[PDB]
This record gives sequence, structure tokens and C-alpha cells, in this order.
Amino acid sequence: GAMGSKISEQLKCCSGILKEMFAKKHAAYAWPFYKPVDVEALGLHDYCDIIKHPMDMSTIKSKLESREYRDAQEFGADVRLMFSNCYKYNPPDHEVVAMARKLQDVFEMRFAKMPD
Repeated sequence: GAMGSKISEQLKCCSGILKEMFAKKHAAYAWPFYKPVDVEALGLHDYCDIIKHPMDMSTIKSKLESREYRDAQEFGADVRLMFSNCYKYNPPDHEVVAMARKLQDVFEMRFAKMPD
């Protein structure tokens, strides 16, 4: 292409979505998801008994940068894993659940517009 890269259009969209999820506009609700859950710092001694496959936005970013995700479905599965872990682990009235839902709405509305 005259500008771009060689990655699929779909993966360009995934890139763009993750960039948005990192943007300042969303930071008040996105920040819990930026980095791996810090089980030591938060004293979450049950986390790894409950959550088999931790996921976070930085890990997702790394996997996009390495071209690990071969398509948008694989990317979207990791985003949804991140949110599902939050829903599984945390009390249902926890503020972090409310934050998850908001960031998940950002993600799902835009992911629904994936090129095809």
C-alpha cells in the first residue's frame, strides 16, 4: 500500500482499537487493565487458583507487535479473556467490574466495525 504496513486490514483495526484503549480519554476506567495483575502487591493469594490464563493490555500489545495474532478473532479472544478474568475473579459490586464493562463497551463497539 502507498502507506501502511503489510499486516491485514483487520489487524490494522485491532492495532487502532488497542491504541484507543490506551488513550488518555479512557484512562480513568482502563488503567486496571494496562499491566498484568499484580497479585503480590494486592495480596491476591487466590488469583492463580481462580484464573488459569491471565491477560492484560500490555501483553496484548506485545503479541500484536510480534505478529503473534494471525487474525482479528485471535486478538479479540485475548481482549475478551482479560475482561472475563475480571468478571470471574472480582466481587460483582466491585468498582473494577464497572470499569471493565465500560472499557469492554469501548472495545466491543469498535470491534463490531471490523472490516469485512
